[PDB]
Amino acid sequence: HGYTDLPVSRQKVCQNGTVGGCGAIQWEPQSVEGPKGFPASGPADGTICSAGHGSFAALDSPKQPNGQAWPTTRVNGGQSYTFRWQFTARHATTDFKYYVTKPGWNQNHNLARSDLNLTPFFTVPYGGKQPPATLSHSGTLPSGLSGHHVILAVWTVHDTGNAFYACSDVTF
Amino acid sequence: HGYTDLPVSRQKVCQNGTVGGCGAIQWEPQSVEGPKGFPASGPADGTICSAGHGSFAALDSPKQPNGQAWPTTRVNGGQSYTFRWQFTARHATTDFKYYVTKPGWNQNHNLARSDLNLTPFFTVPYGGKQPPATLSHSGTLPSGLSGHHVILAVWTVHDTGNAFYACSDVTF
Ligand SMILES: [Cu+2]
Ligand SMILES: [Cu+2]
Ligand SMILES: [Cu+2]
Repeated sequence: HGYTDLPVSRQKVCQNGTVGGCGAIQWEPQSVEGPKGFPASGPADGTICSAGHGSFAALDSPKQPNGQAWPTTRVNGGQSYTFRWQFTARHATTDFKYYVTKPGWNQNHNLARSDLNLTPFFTVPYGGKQPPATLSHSGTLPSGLSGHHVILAVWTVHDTGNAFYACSDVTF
Repeated sequence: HGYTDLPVSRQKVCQNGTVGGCGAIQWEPQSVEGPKGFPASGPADGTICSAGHGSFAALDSPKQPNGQAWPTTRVNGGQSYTFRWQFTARHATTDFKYYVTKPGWNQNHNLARSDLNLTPFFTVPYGGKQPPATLSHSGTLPSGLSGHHVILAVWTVHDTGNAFYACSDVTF
């Protein structure tokens, strides 16, 4: 159980007071768990950011619950960046993978595989080890992007069929 | 790292003073480690009880180093028995399997697959968990046997290619 707080994920902006109206997620931003094996398996298109949980469907919407744009973290393409997770349960881990949207992605529907560059821009094989409660690691942000984009962080848990999914809105 | 002390294994009778002349094993009865996947893979025939270690070859001999019979533990066929391991390192574990020799096995050469009933008489799937430093579990001894037999205990370590092998001489 955990989420990304750098770049801050939708579940965390719902918990932290930045976005109102998100429903159940606001009490448990750590809980966005779904099947592993993205993109071949894992949550269905349009339910990626909620990991398939109907109770967390606000996270999949292209807008925050009030219809305004999601808040974004400003980032610089091609620059190193600290990606950070906060965990409430530090499970043995297979890997962390980070994906970005493609130029021209559909910003007006729920995020889907067709919006994403499905080769991760940053991968951390983790060898079955247990992360610290706050894990910070450096990766290089993708180049060639401008404007609103989504970074999808996927944490795959060792000796399970599960992964945690965290969509973060960024501006390149 | 570990060995069986019930029924007492060859490496432990070498360490405990019961059998002299065994070489390096007497200082490290916990160390009889070889490839997993017995019987299809694992130590070669004639090196099973040493797990393939030339330095522990005394364990594979049909006699103790002085040429006398190995000491044996008297057991009753068809009766429940406490099998016990002592560990010096409590690794995450896949399983424990226990095998017995067949009637008419070749008592005059180094133990081989052809001497063994290769369906274990007792198996403990362990789910990747770490055993306690002393693990005792109950299994039913095979029936239909008399005289000198060998019980082979195999401890397979999770997320490795390795297992620990321990041959014990018994009398049915
Ligand atoms: Cu968890
Ligand atoms: Cu494991
Ligand atoms: Cu060990």
